[PDB]
Amino acid sequence: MSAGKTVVIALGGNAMLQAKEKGDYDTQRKNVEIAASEIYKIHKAGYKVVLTSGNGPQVGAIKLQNQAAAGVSPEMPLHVCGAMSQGFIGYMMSQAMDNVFCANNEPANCVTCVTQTLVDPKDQAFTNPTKPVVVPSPRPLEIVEYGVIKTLIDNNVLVICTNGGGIPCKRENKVISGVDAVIDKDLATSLLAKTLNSDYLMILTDVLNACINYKKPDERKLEEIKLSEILALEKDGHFAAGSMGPKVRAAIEFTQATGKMSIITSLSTAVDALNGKCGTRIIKD
Amino acid sequence: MSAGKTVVIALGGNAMLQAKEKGDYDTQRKNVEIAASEIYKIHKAGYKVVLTSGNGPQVGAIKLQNQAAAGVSPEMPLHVCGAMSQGFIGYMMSQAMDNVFCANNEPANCVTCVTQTLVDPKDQAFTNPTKPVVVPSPRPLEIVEYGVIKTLIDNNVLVICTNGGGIPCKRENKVISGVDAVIDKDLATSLLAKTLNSDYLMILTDVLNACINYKKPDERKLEEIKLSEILALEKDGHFAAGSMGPKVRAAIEFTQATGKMSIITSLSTAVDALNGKCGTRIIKD
Ligand SMILES: Nc1ncnc2c1ncn2[C@@H]1O[C@H](COP(=O)(O)OP(=O)(O)NP(=O)(O)O)[C@@H](O)[C@H]1O
Ligand SMILES: Nc1ncnc2c1ncn2[C@@H]1O[C@H](COP(=O)(O)OP(=O)(O)NP(=O)(O)O)[C@@H](O)[C@H]1O
Repeated sequence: MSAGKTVVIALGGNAMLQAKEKGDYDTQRKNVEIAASEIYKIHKAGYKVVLTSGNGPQVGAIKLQNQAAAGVSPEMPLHVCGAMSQGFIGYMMSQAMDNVFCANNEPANCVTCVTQTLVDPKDQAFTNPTKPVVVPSPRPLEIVEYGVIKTLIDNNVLVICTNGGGIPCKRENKVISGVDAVIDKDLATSLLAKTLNSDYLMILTDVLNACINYKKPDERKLEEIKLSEILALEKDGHFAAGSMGPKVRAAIEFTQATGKMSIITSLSTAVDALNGKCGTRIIKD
Repeated sequence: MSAGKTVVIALGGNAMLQAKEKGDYDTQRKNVEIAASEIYKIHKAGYKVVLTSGNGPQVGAIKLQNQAAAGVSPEMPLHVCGAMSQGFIGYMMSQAMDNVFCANNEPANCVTCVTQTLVDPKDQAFTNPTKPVVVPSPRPLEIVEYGVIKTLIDNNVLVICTNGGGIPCKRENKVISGVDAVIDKDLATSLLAKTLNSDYLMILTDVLNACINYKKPDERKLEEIKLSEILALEKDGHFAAGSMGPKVRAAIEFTQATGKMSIITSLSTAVDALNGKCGTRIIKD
């Protein structure tokens, strides 16, 4: 209801695929349902929820489909593939969230918004690509649908958006047009959440704590931790540029900007980390 | 713009494709641009708008790729293809819409919602496919996201949804799951329009008017017609079940339920029909 604080939640790969699980519909559905049970608890606890996710495996599969049917069907550019993946992913999360609602005798009240994320065309990353092949991962500037998203949470709708970090776009002399690229879903969710001026940013992943000296002897799992300690641990290089790196960067940005707690944890214990009982919680300088 | 009347607008195939055009992204993009101009005028005129469309060619192209690559990537079902066509199409309309707002120096305020539509899973169509090769077309019973759509127009947001008629679904024992149909985009929009209790239902196509004796020596283009008169015209069988039939069905039902007017016109004379100056306009007795 209306009284509730807002928490912005970024699901990871494990909301749809477990390690070595294959990309079929029913397998992914089962994962989302499970994933939706954890989320419902957060909404039941009285929190206002905005859901986000990644789309890597899903958009890759679509792009896999568009390339291998090229002779029988026109081949869509990456950014459009991104788009079909939002309908796909959105659909699933929409459906599952409604089903967990009804299961609890609460009338369904959530939706999925196609989302476009503007990026700077003059981004360095256009000129030094990454993961497949070869493709930019530019910083998110703006969530184009931000305004409607705020309207929806101001009305206590459970909003699902930015799945995959948003459809990458640019605006040049008043024209938005899609670009061929990908955006880190976590940076994108930091972006939304600070604009929303949210009360929390949660990044949900498969590990229950960020660590330093990760997979190593003197390993240490981060718990509740101050902004300055994590800023220092980051330049120390503890976080991997392809996994944990963006997340911490995501959490650090949002906490720096709003003073509000950001959280990294297992999808399986989301509510506990909110209640203070575990997970890496970055708090305020 | 909290003062404007509401018009539910159902776009047709030509929002994205002209006679014998190729299902590629740029060919459909620029078609959508053209529709977006027409729509903007309506919005500029002061009306609240809900935007709908069909998806046949697009879901078809998607359903096509999923089989052409069923040996590289896993093959998705019909309703998930639907959810993919929705992301993609909604993407195009979203971006085009936003671009035309910017071109008029007006701040963007538009959204595409992923949409589900409940149907009875033992509808007669699951016993005799019969929609254009002939396929099913079950009767739409519920737009799941109705509540959020309602909310979104109450806030004067320009809402795009039920693209392609909505992802076909059904709800057994508190569980919504996807069926493998396609819904008539016009019936579905009639449902929404009358649930929203809109001031207008408008179905935009590639002909200026519904006719009787179509393409036949004594062809009468219908203009402004009371509901009783068009009921009796329909029963006689002037409206081919492939094309105009369900459009008139949709108009009739909407007007029978609300007493407000429905419309069938060409996409580019939409504002004129609203100004009473043309097009088939069905009204109450
Ligand atoms: N310093 C670290 N602490 C904890 N885990 C780490 C660290 N560095 C790398 N990792 C790994 O990062 C993994 C989680 O990130 P990741 O593989 O990207 O999953 P995800 O982000 O939830 N999915 P997705 O959003 O689809 O990319 C963990 O399983 C760890 O294996
Ligand atoms: N009695 C009739 N009067 C006028 N047009 C008719 C009639 N009967 C059939 N038609 C045709 O129906 C066509 C419109 O419907 P249709 O061909 O299905 O396109 P659409 O419904 O606008 N697209 P979509 O949203 O993808 O289903 C017109 O172009 C007419 O050629």
